[PDB]
Amino acid sequence: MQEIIASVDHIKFDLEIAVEQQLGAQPLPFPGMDKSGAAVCEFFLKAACGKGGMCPFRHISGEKTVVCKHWLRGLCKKGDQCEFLHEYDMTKMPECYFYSKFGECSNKECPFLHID
Amino acid sequence: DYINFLKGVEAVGSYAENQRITAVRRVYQRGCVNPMINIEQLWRDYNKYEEGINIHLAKKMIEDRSRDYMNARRVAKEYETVMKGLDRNAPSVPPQPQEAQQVDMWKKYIQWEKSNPLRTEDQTLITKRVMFAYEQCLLVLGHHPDIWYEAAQYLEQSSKLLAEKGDMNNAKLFSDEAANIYERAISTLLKKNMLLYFAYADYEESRMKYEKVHSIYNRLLAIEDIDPTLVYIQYMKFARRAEGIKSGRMIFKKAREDTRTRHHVYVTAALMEYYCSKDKSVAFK
Amino acid sequence: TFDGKRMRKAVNRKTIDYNPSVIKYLENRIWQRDQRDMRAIQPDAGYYNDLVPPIGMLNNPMNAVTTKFVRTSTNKVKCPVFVVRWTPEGRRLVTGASSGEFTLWNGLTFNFETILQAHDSPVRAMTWSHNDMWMLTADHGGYVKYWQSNMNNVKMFQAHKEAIREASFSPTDNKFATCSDDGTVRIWDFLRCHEERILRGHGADVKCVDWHPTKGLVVSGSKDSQQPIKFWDPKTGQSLATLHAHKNTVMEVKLNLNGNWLLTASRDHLCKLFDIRNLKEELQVFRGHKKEATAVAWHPVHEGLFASGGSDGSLLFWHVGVEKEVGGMEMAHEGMIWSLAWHPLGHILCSGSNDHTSKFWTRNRPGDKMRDRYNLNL
RNA sequence: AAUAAACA
Ligand SMILES: [Zn+2]
Ligand SMILES: [Zn+2]
Ligand SMILES: [Zn+2]
Repeated sequence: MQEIIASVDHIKFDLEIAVEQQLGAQPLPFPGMDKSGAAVCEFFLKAACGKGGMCPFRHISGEKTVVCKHWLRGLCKKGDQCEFLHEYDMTKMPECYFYSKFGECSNKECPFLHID
Repeated sequence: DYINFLKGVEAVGSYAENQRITAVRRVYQRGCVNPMINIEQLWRDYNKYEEGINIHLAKKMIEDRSRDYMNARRVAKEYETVMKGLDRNAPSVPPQPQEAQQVDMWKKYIQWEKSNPLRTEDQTLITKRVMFAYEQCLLVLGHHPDIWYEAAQYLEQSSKLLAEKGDMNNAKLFSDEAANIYERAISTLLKKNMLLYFAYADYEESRMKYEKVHSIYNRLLAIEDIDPTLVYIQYMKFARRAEGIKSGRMIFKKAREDTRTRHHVYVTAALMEYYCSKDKSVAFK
Repeated sequence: TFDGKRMRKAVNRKTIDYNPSVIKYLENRIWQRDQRDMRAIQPDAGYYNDLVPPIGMLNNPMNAVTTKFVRTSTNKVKCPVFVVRWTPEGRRLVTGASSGEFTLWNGLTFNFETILQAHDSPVRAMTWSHNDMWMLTADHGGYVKYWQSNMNNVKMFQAHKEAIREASFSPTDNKFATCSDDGTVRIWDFLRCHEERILRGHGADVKCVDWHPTKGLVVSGSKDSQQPIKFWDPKTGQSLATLHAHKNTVMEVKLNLNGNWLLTASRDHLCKLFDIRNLKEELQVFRGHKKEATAVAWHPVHEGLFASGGSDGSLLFWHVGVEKEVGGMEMAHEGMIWSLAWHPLGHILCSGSNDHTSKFWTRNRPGDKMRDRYNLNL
């Protein structure tokens, strides 16, 4: 099980040190980007982050109750100015447009919400 | 005469008139690619037919096929030179001065169409034009074996050339056409001429249709006044080569039982056993 | 109109799934040591399990002769597609049309994923990076955009006062080159959008640009018969060489990823190999395009073989060392082929016409009969 | 919400 014999839980690697204070992440070019594939910056949640707009990692805001439908396929033009959420929790999806308006749905594995 | 006939066909309404316009246009577009004498006049009638139904759209339809016409008009002037020297009316006579001088003008006309004046990679457009050059020459000098032989060898050459570049269904179309031009020689004009049989026998061995070959060889043996001494050599030379030693001796069994046979098949058969089956005693017996 | 708001029935889709082939190779390569150890894919329809991707059969590159048709992929506005690229994930397929639209077509099962109004001009050029990060595009107008993987619109800039026709990219995110119809090849800074240098002295409109995968060589092709193929020197700006190859109008120029072979499409019915370390002689030419050869794409996991478009829509497949072509579609892809793009796994090929369509081409299945209208019309 | 369903 790899954690009885060669355990590494007591090691503070240089890899984990490289990703807390982010170890020299360059302020990203072209300010109309998306910050995609980037997780979060802990400098923004605790205090002031330091750089605004042109920053590598993601800046989150509150009052996002519905996850983004475009974002699942991998097409997020909005990025962090998105009015929708970017998690993977299967409880904050939109209502399905064809179950809410047009009676029943069509496909068998519709992820979107079906409420009555 | 087919342009004026389609105009003569009575059509009432608008859809049947457009059926007339479609039918006359198709023969126009096909005929203005074909090299001939009065190609400058067909295009002149083409210009007046396009302007005769719609002047505005005539400026585009003439222009869209004009560049291919300029290739067709140029090669038609190139086609005048080799065709003005030929006779195209002489009866078919086997060689006996002027006759051999006529052959040179045919071999020029064959190899000039082999030189591909319409420079293209499409071997089907290349071959059928050379095949049209072959069929015109077989009318005038059909009793010549070389014109029959250079016909189907060009088809055997065009068979393996189309077998490489993807066109597989048309490779066998020219391959059976290669047997067809050989068939027309032995059936229509040159029945006692041995050379076109063996070209047709060795073509079918190259197509590996070995059962067909024995029908070809025995067709020649049914002909009364030939010398089968040469044929039994080659019909033994097929059986050893394609079917084994024992199949060869069955042929040499048939060579002994034919009255017309002379001494040369007895020379060949002992050399077929010694050089191939490596036996001295059978070659001695 | 089309907005995903009206309901449609449930349908199963034509799937070309590489996953049962790739899984098969992983199970194979454990106990396979070579291709001389491979179990044969006997020609029957029952041997649909034993397909491995073209990495599985490095030997025998005739695997990837993709003549089996899959799916015409047409839009609803009917514009002729010019450039075709796969996302380097093999996930989708952005495609450029004359109205300036990027229709992202699916990969395993092809549907449609989104439309874009990218360019104000007909799209002419499209390349990704060596990592999946940045996509480069260009058009008839002179504008070059950067694109992400999620197709975000980035800062755009007028690279040329006349119509760009290509853009290829250095082995990094630092440098690339766009040639246009003013006749120059301008090599660009990636990040600053800064005009590094102009490579003048060419004569007429240059319509393709290649970049050598290591050595830093910009190769070009031309309509100008006096200066048809120019090698360049990107750091200095000087003409390194000149190669007189074609009678007219070199269309598309592609180098291998192994770094040796130049390949050149041209409007004189020819594709030609040039070893770039010996420009005095000439390798084999490729004859068989009955009209002009307008699009060329090297195979990814097979060096040696490539597909070659035609202006009659003829789609032919070649191989280095083999004189005549292997695959064949004639009067079959209808129109004038502008570009080709293999899937990253070299197992399914795309196309694109001057007619308004853009077909997809997978490998021939085992033991089927090619009675299809592309292969044998009978 | 910016093409989720873009169908033969
Ligand atoms: Zn931040
Ligand atoms: Zn989003
Ligand atoms: Zn639903």
